[PDB]
Amino acid sequence: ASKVKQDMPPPGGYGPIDYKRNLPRRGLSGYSMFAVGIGTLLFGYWSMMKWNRERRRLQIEDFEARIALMP
Amino acid sequence: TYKFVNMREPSMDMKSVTDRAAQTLLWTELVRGLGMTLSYLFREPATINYPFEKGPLSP
Ligand SMILES: CCCCCCCC/C=C\CCCCCCCC(=O)O[C@H](COC(=O)CCCCCCC/C=C/CCCCCCCC)COP(=O)(O)OCCN
Repeated sequence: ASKVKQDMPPPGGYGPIDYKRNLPRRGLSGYSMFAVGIGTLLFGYWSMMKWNRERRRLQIEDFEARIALMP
Repeated sequence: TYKFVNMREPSMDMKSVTDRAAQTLLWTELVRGLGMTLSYLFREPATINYPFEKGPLSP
């Protein structure tokens, strides 16, 4: 009466299975990376230029006050 | 049929050499591995709460 019933794949088979290596390239050129590094270095250099000159002026002002108080 | 696993030849043009030098100096693949680990932290763990939860079995 009852037909055979055992573990079999479904009709038409299973869905395709991926096996190829998948290592995508994120994407950024070495020239671009070096340019970003140089640009951030230059920006830091300029900002610290300005801040260090201001610090020199502040130190000179403190020295002026000390000179005034010295006698 | 057979495949080659390590039979690639790196390009010797200026752009490729600069790319490899940028990789050497800025540690790009190390950052890629760090990113893989960081992403893998933010996913749910596979640990079950034994003995309150039990591993699957079969008849
Ligand atoms: C216009 C004026 C500008 C003046 C010029 C300035 C330009 C600067 C350009 C170059 C700067 C790059 C220097 C940075 C250090 C590079 C050193 C280096 O590349 O050494 C590596 C080695 O580097 C390493 O392997 C270190 C890896 C150690 C593991 C650490 C993981 C790295 C990721 C952690 C995050 C780093 C965070 C950095 C910021 C910290 C902030 C406190 C070479 O080794 P190999 O590739 O094996 O080749 C040698 C055989 N010939």
